[PDB]
Amino acid sequence: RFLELGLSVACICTKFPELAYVRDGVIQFEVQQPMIARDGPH
Amino acid sequence: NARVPADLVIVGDKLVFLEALERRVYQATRVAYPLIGNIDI
Amino acid sequence: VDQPVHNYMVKRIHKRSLSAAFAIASEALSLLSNTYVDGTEIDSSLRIRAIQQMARNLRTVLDSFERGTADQLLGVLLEKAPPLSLLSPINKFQPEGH
Amino acid sequence: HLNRVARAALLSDLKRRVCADMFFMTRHAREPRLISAYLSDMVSCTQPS
Repeated sequence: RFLELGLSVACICTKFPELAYVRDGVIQFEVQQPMIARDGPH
Repeated sequence: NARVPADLVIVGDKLVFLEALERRVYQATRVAYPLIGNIDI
Repeated sequence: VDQPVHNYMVKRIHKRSLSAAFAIASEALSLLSNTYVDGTEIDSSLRIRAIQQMARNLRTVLDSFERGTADQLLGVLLEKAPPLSLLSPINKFQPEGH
Repeated sequence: HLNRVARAALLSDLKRRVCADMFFMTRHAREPRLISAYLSDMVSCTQPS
């Protein structure tokens, strides 16, 4: 089967069956990176 | 006082913190994690 | 016949400091100063974005000092410690001194 | 912010990773305290998100 086995939980439920009236996905996400400075004259 | 998750190992007769701060601090970035010094032979 | 001894020691403080930088672009500064507001929704969104950027920066420029004190302590402790391979035989094999 | 000491030796240290230890199972039928030294150190390791 495909409930009780395993062959899936690492994905995400989001949505398009009929797909491609959707052209168009370049989908992304950032990372911010915060303030480093060291200790010492660098 | 406040409860805080950290690992404490008993060695000899003294209870000492066992901190390996490389993950919480110095992480994904531009700082020299010390304890990686070099020796000359 | 031995007579008892007193010892006096004096240590002096050492000074360091910590700094961090924090910038806002001219676009955001002009939005925040409320000089060129047109009283329309389209600039309210931009001003809110500028405020959120100020936030997402000032956050971590101030979180930085707490996360930096640890680095300072590691630096001073590494500079402070003599190696074990030389400290151990000194204090075990040698009782008192002189 | 490193110089020409780490990756000019990317072929002189890594290619260590070019000379010792290997593809698991079945000639030396005989060893449990390092088979999990790349088995017990490759599955769970670093930084979060």
